[PDB]
Amino acid sequence: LKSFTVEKGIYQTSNFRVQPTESIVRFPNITNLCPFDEVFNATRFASVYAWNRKRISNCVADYSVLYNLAPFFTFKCYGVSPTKLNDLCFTNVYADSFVIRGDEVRQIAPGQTGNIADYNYKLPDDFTGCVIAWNSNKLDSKVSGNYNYLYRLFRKSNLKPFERDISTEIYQYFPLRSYSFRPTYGVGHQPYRVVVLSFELLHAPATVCGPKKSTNLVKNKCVNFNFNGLKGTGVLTESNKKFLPFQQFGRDIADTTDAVRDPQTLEILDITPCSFGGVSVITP
Amino acid sequence: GTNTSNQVAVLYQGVNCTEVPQLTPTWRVYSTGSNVFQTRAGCLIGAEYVNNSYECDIPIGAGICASYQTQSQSIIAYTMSLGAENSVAYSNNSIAIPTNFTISVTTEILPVSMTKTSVDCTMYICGDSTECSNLLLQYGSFCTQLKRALTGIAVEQDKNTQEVFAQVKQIYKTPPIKYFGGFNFSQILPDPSKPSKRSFIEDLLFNKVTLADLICAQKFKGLTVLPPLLTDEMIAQYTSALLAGTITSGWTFGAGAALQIPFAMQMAYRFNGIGVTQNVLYENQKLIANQFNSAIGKIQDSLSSTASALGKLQDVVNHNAQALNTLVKQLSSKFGAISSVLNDIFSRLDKVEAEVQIDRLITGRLQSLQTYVTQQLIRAAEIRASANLAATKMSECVLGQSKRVDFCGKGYHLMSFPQSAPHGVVFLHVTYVPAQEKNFTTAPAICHDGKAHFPREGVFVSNGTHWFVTQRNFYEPQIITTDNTFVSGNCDVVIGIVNNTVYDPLQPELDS
Amino acid sequence: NLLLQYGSFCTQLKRALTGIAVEQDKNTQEVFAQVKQIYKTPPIKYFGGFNFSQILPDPSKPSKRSFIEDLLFNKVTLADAGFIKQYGDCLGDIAARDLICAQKFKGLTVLPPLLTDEMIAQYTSALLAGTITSGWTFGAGAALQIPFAMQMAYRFNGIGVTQNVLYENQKLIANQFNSAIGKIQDSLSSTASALGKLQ
Amino acid sequence: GRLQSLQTYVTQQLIRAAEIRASANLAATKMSECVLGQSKRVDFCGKGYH
Ligand SMILES: *[C@@H]1O[C@H](CO)[C@@H](O[C@@H]2O[C@H](CO)[C@@H](O[C@@H]3O[C@H](CO[C@H]4O[C@H](CO)[C@@H](O)[C@H](O)[C@@H]4O)[C@@H](O)[C@H](O[C@H]4O[C@H](CO)[C@@H](O)[C@H](O)[C@@H]4O)[C@@H]3O)[C@H](O)[C@H]2NC(C)=O)[C@H](O)[C@H]1NC(C)=O
Ligand SMILES: *[C@@H]1O[C@H](CO)[C@@H](O[C@@H]2O[C@H](CO)[C@@H](O[C@@H]3O[C@H](CO[C@H]4O[C@H](CO)[C@@H](O)[C@H](O)[C@@H]4O)[C@@H](O)[C@H](O[C@H]4O[C@H](CO)[C@@H](O)[C@H](O)[C@@H]4O)[C@@H]3O)[C@H](O)[C@H]2NC(C)=O)[C@H](O)[C@H]1NC(C)=O
Ligand SMILES: *[C@@H]1O[C@H](CO)[C@@H](O[C@@H]2O[C@H](CO)[C@@H](O[C@@H]3O[C@H](CO[C@H]4O[C@H](CO)[C@@H](O)[C@H](O)[C@@H]4O)[C@@H](O)[C@H](O[C@H]4O[C@H](CO)[C@@H](O)[C@H](O)[C@@H]4O)[C@@H]3O)[C@H](O)[C@H]2NC(C)=O)[C@H](O)[C@H]1NC(C)=O
Ligand SMILES: *[C@@H]1O[C@H](CO)[C@@H](O[C@@H]2O[C@H](CO)[C@@H](O[C@@H]3O[C@H](CO[C@H]4O[C@H](CO)[C@@H](O)[C@H](O)[C@@H]4O)[C@@H](O)[C@H](O[C@H]4O[C@H](CO)[C@@H](O)[C@H](O)[C@@H]4O)[C@@H]3O)[C@H](O)[C@H]2NC(C)=O)[C@H](O)[C@H]1NC(C)=O
Ligand SMILES: *[C@@H]1O[C@H](CO)[C@@H](O[C@@H]2O[C@H](CO)[C@@H](O[C@@H]3O[C@H](CO)[C@@H](O)[C@H](O)[C@@H]3O)[C@H](O)[C@H]2NC(C)=O)[C@H](O)[C@H]1NC(C)=O
Ligand SMILES: *[C@@H]1O[C@H](CO)[C@@H](O[C@@H]2O[C@H](CO)[C@@H](O[C@@H]3O[C@H](CO)[C@@H](O)[C@H](O)[C@@H]3O)[C@H](O)[C@H]2NC(C)=O)[C@H](O)[C@H]1NC(C)=O
Ligand SMILES: *[C@@H]1O[C@H](CO)[C@@H](O[C@@H]2O[C@H](CO)[C@@H](O[C@@H]3O[C@H](CO)[C@@H](O)[C@H](O)[C@@H]3O)[C@H](O)[C@H]2NC(C)=O)[C@H](O)[C@H]1NC(C)=O
Ligand SMILES: *[C@@H]1O[C@H](CO)[C@@H](O[C@@H]2O[C@H](CO)[C@@H](O)[C@H](O)[C@H]2NC(C)=O)[C@H](O)[C@H]1NC(C)=O
Ligand SMILES: *[C@@H]1O[C@H](CO)[C@@H](O[C@@H]2O[C@H](CO)[C@@H](O)[C@H](O)[C@H]2NC(C)=O)[C@H](O)[C@H]1NC(C)=O
Ligand SMILES: *[C@@H]1O[C@H](CO)[C@@H](O[C@@H]2O[C@H](CO)[C@@H](O)[C@H](O)[C@H]2NC(C)=O)[C@H](O)[C@H]1NC(C)=O
Ligand SMILES: *[C@@H]1O[C@H](CO)[C@@H](O)[C@H](O)[C@H]1NC(C)=O
Ligand SMILES: *[C@@H]1O[C@H](CO)[C@@H](O)[C@H](O)[C@H]1NC(C)=O
Ligand SMILES: *[C@@H]1O[C@H](CO)[C@@H](O)[C@H](O)[C@H]1NC(C)=O
Ligand SMILES: *[C@@H]1O[C@H](CO)[C@@H](O)[C@H](O)[C@H]1NC(C)=O
Repeated sequence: LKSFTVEKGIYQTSNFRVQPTESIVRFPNITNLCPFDEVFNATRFASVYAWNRKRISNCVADYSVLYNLAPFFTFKCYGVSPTKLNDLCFTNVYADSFVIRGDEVRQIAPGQTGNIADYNYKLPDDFTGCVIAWNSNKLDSKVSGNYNYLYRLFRKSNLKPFERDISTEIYQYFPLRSYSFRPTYGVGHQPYRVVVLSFELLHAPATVCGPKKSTNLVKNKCVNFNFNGLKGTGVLTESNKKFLPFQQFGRDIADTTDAVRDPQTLEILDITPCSFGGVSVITP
Repeated sequence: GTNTSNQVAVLYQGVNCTEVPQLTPTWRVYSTGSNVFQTRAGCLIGAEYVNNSYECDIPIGAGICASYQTQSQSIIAYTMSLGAENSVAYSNNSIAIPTNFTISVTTEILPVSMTKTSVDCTMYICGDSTECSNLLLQYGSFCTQLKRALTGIAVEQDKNTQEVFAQVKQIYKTPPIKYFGGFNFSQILPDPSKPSKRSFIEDLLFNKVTLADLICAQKFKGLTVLPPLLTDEMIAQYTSALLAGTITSGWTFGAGAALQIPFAMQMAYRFNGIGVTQNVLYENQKLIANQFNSAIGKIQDSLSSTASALGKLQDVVNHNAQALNTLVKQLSSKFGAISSVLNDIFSRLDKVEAEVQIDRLITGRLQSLQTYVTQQLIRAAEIRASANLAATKMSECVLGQSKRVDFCGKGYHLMSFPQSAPHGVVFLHVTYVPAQEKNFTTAPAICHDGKAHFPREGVFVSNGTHWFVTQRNFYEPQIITTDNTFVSGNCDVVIGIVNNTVYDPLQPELDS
Repeated sequence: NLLLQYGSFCTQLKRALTGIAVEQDKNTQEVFAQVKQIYKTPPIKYFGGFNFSQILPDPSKPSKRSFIEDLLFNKVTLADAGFIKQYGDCLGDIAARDLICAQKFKGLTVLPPLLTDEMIAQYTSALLAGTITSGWTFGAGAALQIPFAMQMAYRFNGIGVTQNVLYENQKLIANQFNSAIGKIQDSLSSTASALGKLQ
Repeated sequence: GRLQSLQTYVTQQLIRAAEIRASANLAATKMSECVLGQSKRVDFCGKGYH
């Protein structure tokens, strides 16, 4: 009341909530490691046509290995901050590794137009993913030019994003050009190894989790829980809901997750928020 | 209704009929039809215009309505009918006097209070989140004034119920002998068979309202419903006390202590209050009691058959739920952020740029909560304006006999009986209606000996040969004497005066 | 596409405006449609010397409104509001810039009322005919016919004045009533600011 | 900004609708009690005895 004197009556003061007791971390128990070492440490990168589309699944992704490597040019991420990538879990991670001159590295971006950016592959505007670059002059640049790599300069139609349309016919001039990577060129004319990671944040049972360790299950008590990156506080009870085998989550009217499937055992847990209410003070 | 048929007419509003037939709706079958009609509201396609007089079924506008009729069933459009044409046979010396009456008990339904709600700001806006609760403190004191407004509405609802129902000071009760002058009151007096001592009509009114999982789903969002102060048994006890006082004491329990009186004499004084002499009831008491019992049975059959008359209370049930289900369903909105779940924004973004996304969600949910509080305040003002009228009708018609025209039922008011209902009150208005008209020839005054004779109360009428004086609201001819007439002036002033002999009762007493 | 993410604001604003639009027609029906049958006056217009020719409907008018109703409709400069202006030359650039065409282009329209003025005038005509030829009897039950002088004497008897006063001063009472009706007509014709509550 | 601009208009229309409904209820009461019958309430329908 912002007063030192309280009159006779009933006054609503605050709200009580049952505080959680334990914190639960829950994750699938895969132990395999990513093919990241088969991507960044590749002996010879591909061009924009072969495009090196690599699927990553059933892995315990440790992005801090990229943090322990000093030689990295850019680590620019959309949708997910790079420092929290170990605290999330992803369904399938797609890696695209290629070599492009340093002038056109900035061209490859969603909503950015260019020659390589439009004529080879676009990036969609809903791209939740990261791009990593490195100036690798030691291996990609060769004496008297590196003529193995071949890139587009002219294409009649702007391609739909993530397409592999390859054509070598003469357009209406031969539209393909070898960039002739030399070690004596300027900074803008140096080859760059660029790897683009695209992840799907869906409701599917995810496989590419972080290095977090799962704990035991606590039922019928107000606890903090973490199911594959889904954080919350509530009571996990046994549910009689008949989940279809393709379904993972269950949602309420207000688009809130109220039923979950455990990523280790195949049981279904109902999440109910802990007991709360208002507090009224009855005084003379 | 989809229960009846599936035919559909389409009204293009404000569009000339030569301009409606690309198009944004994919369907086009109801834009190039063969039943195109032009109204002032727009172009109506799919309904055939018939030029007959019907009352309005589905209102279109500008005097045009629509309905579904066997014209073979189809949707027709017409001009709405105001009513049956009548012509009063006015004349210089013609009057119409009712020779019979009827007793009509009608039903009036009034909302009194609505649902008292409480909203937790922190659980609705953030929901088990610490950093959102820390960020919410920078927005000032909006939650305190929202809680203050909801507390004011919640106090005002109990004030409305206390003002309407608690107008009696002592809880009266009827004697176990239930002979109230031949009138049957068993369908409104309380029944001890039910665990909650309500009447038959009160039980029907409680069953005809579908008053309320949705409640458990909105309970988890910080949206709670407070119980009312007065339970339904207490409201039933108030209505029982008012009914017992009105039956066994008349209007005298409103002015002070209850004064007992037989119901026949009380109801005869109710007739005397509306300009009908009290011998009419003492000559037609059996007929009046039978008509009252028949009207009570008709109300029972109407309430058991059709439940669509209680919609004025049902909206009070509806608007207090439909406004809540919207408030839950606005937690799924993103408001330009990346997600409608705050924990994903916390676990996917760092603290530099997550707060920018979280601020849009906080502002959108705060705006939605303020919108809900504003509509609740407007609806509370409307409910209070209805409850004041309900309290006035209880004070002036249950506790007395109103002379205001059409305030309590059509006709001359005699009685009213209150019944409780979910979030409201129901008045059974017992009124007097004249029934069987008859034509008579009238005159303002009568020349007896060169002096005008005006009636004291009643109307001078003629049956063709003789002249009598009657009451205004009932036909009862009597001999025109000097007792019921008074003398003023001579015969040369009044327009329409007639010649008749005024009897003198003193002259046969001199012949003894 | 960006507005689709903001939720159900548009639905509840449309619901509120639809509720207001229904409530206006309910108000008009509650006020004017109190009579059951459309009564009409007899063709002879003698009512004990009282003159009702200025409030009874005029058959010469196409809208079937009375003289005082014509003055009341002339004093209020009601806009067309766009339900009259349904024509497609509002789209074309004609005349000058119009506020109704601009707010029609902005998405703000006006719906017509359910009851036209030719029906409100018929309700007021029926109420006037019932009040004149039957008194208070048409409010309760059937319309009981009564001479107007006897009805007015009973109106005097309702306020504590005996009924011989009217039968001795009927000509003076009728002349005072006609003079007062003419004074209302002159006051409404001279001054155009009397209806500001509607304006 | 435009959504707030529309909500303010809707709220003011609701308040004016409530005021107009109060005036319409008063007009209905005046039609029922004064046109359809004689009134004994002082200064309800005109100054003087109605
Ligand atoms: C003013 O208006 C009221 C109604 O608004 C009239 O009351 C009715 O009057 C009629 C005629 O007198 C009654 O009809 C007759 O009733 C007789 C028995 O009445 C009892 O039973 C009825 C149910 O049937 C109860 O409702 C009632 O209260 C009584 O307890 C019957 O025996 C009569 O039948 C005869 O006529 C019929 C044709 O109608 C024949 O087929 C039969 O074979 C038989 O010969 C008849 O039905 C009526 O009951 C009254 N109603 C009520 C509720 O009492 C007033 O009469 C009227 N007053 C004036 C002065 O006009
Ligand atoms: C209800 O009852 C009243 C009164 O009873 C009727 O009103 C009139 O009543 C009188 C008699 O009661 C009728 O007779 C006429 O009286 C007139 C007035 O008399 C004065 O004037 C004469 C001179 O004319 C004096 O001698 C006398 O002393 C009075 O001072 C007379 O003027 C009439 O004269 C008739 O005859 C002469 C010829 O002698 C003609 O020149 C006249 O024109 C006239 O025709 C006559 O004597 C009188 O007729 C009644 N009035 C009417 C309008 O009829 C009411 O009529 C009655 N109501 C009904 C419905 O009948
Ligand atoms: C009940 O009250 C009504 C209204 O007062 C009486 O009816 C007559 O009403 C008219 C006007 O409505 C009175 O005025 C006369 O109007 C004539 C018509 O012209 C007007 O009306 C037309 C439409 O009909 C308009 O288009 C036009 O512009 C005019 O406004 C005029 O021709 C008359 O003029 C004559 O009289 C004047 C008097 O000063 C002379 O100077 C002229 O030279 C000319 O001869 C007149 O102005 C009319 O007076 C009313 N009649 C009477 C008898 O008063 C009802 O009669 C009344 N009923 C009862 C029972 O009291
Ligand atoms: C209660 O108060 C009323 C006033 O509201 C008195 O009634 C009469 O009122 C009128 C004014 O409205 C007075 O004058 C009228 O003048 C008109 C023109 O006549 C001229 O010529 C005569 C004769 O020379 C003069 O007396 C007059 O002053 C004018 O110069 C006439 O047309 C009027 O007639 C109207 O009134 C009579 C009733 O008086 C009706 O029957 C007629 O049909 C017509 O409508 C009138 O002459 C007049 O002076 C007032 N009357 C008197 C007697 O003074 C009431 O009289 C008053 N009552 C009491 C008890 O005081
Ligand atoms: C590609 O090859 C390089 C070179 O081998 C890999 O870099 C090295 O990866 C290891 C992870 O196994 C890093 O971790 C550890 O560092 C500590 C301290 O330096 C050391 O004591 C451990 O024995 C271990 O090496 C290591 O820092 C990192 N760098 C170097 C210079 O050794 C890289 O992981 C490979 N894969 C990719 C995708 O780049
Ligand atoms: C009281 O008397 C009046 C005056 O007669 C009645 O009004 C009228 O009654 C007649 C009689 O049936 C109704 O029919 C009409 O008859 C005339 C003449 O025969 C005829 O030309 C018409 O075509 C019509 O058939 C008439 O409709 C009715 N009303 C009017 C306005 O004239 C009245 O009915 C009587 N009331 C009672 C209760 O008896
Ligand atoms: C006042 O009205 C009530 C009903 O509105 C009357 O109560 C009814 O009285 C009858 C005979 O006394 C009861 O008996 C029979 O019930 C069977 C069904 O069990 C029915 O099919 C028969 O037609 C007959 O009605 C009836 O149960 C009873 N109803 C109730 C609800 O209690 C009461 O008698 C009336 N009072 C007076 C003084 O007339
Ligand atoms: C690792 O996960 C696997 C499955 O992903 C577990 O193996 C079985 O999981 C099903 C799932 O309901 C259980 O019903 C079986 O009882 C599990 N088998 C055994 C032998 O336990 C496996 O248990 C998990 N291991 C750990 C250490 O959590
Ligand atoms: C639709 O209206 C009908 C009455 O017109 C309701 O009742 C049904 O009537 C039919 C016709 O004889 C019966 O065969 C059914 O058994 C009745 N009941 C039902 C449940 O269909 C009917 O309830 C209405 N339906 C809806 C959804 O309102
Ligand atoms: C709205 O529709 C009506 C009815 O078709 C149009 O009225 C016609 O207009 C033309 C030219 O103005 C006339 O030759 C016709 O005689 C009119 N028909 C009738 C029945 O009056 C009206 O013009 C249309 N509105 C617009 C703006 O074009
Ligand atoms: C892909 O799409 C383009 C245009 O959208 C079309 O011309 C082409 O034939 C399609 N297929 C391949 C293999 O490029
Ligand atoms: C009424 O409608 C019918 C058919 O639609 C038509 O023949 C008749 O002329 C119409 N009458 C009037 C008065 O409009
Ligand atoms: C009028 O009533 C009287 C008294 O009841 C009676 O003598 C006379 O015959 C009646 N006249 C008619 C025409 O019915
Ligand atoms: C009487 O009635 C006739 C016709 O209904 C009417 O013309 C006349 O004005 C009335 N009054 C008198 C006094 O004749």
